[PDB]
Amino acid sequence: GSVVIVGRIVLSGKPAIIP
Amino acid sequence: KKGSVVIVGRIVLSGKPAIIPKK
Amino acid sequence: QVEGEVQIVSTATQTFLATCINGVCWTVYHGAGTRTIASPKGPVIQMYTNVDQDLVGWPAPQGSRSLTPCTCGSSDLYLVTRHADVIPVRRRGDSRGSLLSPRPISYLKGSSGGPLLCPAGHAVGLFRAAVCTRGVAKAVDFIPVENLETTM
Amino acid sequence: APITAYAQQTRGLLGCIITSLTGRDKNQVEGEVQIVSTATQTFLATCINGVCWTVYHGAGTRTIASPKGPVIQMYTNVDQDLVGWPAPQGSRSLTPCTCGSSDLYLVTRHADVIPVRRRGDSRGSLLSPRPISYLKGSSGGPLLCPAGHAVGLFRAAVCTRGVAKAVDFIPVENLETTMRSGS
Ligand SMILES: *[C@@](=O)([C]([C][C][C][C])[N]C(=O)[C]1[C]2[C][C][C]([C]2)N1C(=O)[C]([N]C(=O)OC([C])([C])[C])[C]1[C][C][C][C][C]1)C(=O)[N][C]C(=O)[N][C](C(=O)N([C])[C])C1=[C][C]=[C][C]=[C]1
Ligand SMILES: [Zn+2]
Ligand SMILES: [Zn+2]
Repeated sequence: GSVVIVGRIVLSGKPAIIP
Repeated sequence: KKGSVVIVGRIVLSGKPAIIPKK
Repeated sequence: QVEGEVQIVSTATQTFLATCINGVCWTVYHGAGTRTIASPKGPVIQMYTNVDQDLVGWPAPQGSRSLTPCTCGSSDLYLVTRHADVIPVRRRGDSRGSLLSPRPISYLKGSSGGPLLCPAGHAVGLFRAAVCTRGVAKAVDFIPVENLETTM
Repeated sequence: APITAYAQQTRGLLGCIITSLTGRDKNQVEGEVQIVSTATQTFLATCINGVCWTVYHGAGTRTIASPKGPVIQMYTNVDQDLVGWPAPQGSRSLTPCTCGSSDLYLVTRHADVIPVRRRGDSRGSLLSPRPISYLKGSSGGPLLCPAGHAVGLFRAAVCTRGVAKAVDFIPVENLETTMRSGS
């Protein structure tokens, strides 16, 4: 089989946009 | 005359780890 | 858009976590084994595989951003679960730390592979296994970040 | 804790310039640290206890552009290198450190938090040296303690050969002082 990515976690809690 | 100091961005410390929403 | 340092992965048999550090997506061998990782251009193989240390790693996937190893020697760690919960842990040494508040093993299930962060949010180690006395996890085994650096 | 930060840009060259002159900024504010800019240099301003403080070396004696036009500084202390305006509506303030921790974390304009060991009131050593270019733009940024409390504001880099080994900062106490000071 293969490992699929089902979700992602942003440690800073960044909601959106650019820096 | 000297212009005003302008806010062109921010750094947020209050954020906590979160699962990035989908879509 | 926003990028994550922690990927939540799955292999049919189980779900767990991977953590990108120094451009590599690291996870535990007991979850991925030698499996290849999914990619929109086809499966990509492990750059590193180390059964001896329970460590495997592939090149960081898309939508991810690498985490920085710790350089403060702090012993007041913080474990991030697959649910984005932060569990503060006290480092007892090298690969072991004790939760400040024990929790049912379920609360730490699927979180193996995730990161052990220091007060600066830097990577201290990779959550390897939960040490639980009767269904209550009170401590956790972890892969110090040095192993990853030594494995690279 | 752990201290995590993220950055969000809100204006480009032309919007900044127009806003710098007109002195009227109608954008929304969020966060405890604002990426601030003048017509010449860009740095940071940290909000501590309802006041947006920054390094006098960058803000000089300028006003801050706000939704109600320019806002005059509340405090100005050339000697202590401080200036402060009431914190913008929408910002979140940090609170001074009440624990005397010797382990400090510096938050840079790229939203990075790098460890520094307090070497003495207004100095601390970087545990991992960085190029001076990395710190550029980070003046007026916060120097946090393990609990996310303001210890100081980054002022200058202690460097050699172009590599920064330490950092000089404005201890939060000088803030309380400046306020009490007739300035
Ligand atoms: C801050 O105001 C800077 C921090 C940058 C440090 C790399 N602070 C200073 O430059 C201070 C002030 C007070 C003393 C001097 C001048 N200083 C220093 O950092 C110098 N250190 C020093 O004197 O140290 C001792 C006290 C130990 C003697 C240091 C010496 C080596 C060379 C660098 C200075 C700030 O960040 N200012 C804003 C800024 O740099 N902005 C620029 C910018 O806008 N432009 C357009 C160049 C910038 C922003 C973003 C990215 C790059 C550049
Ligand atoms: Zn650290
Ligand atoms: Zn404190």
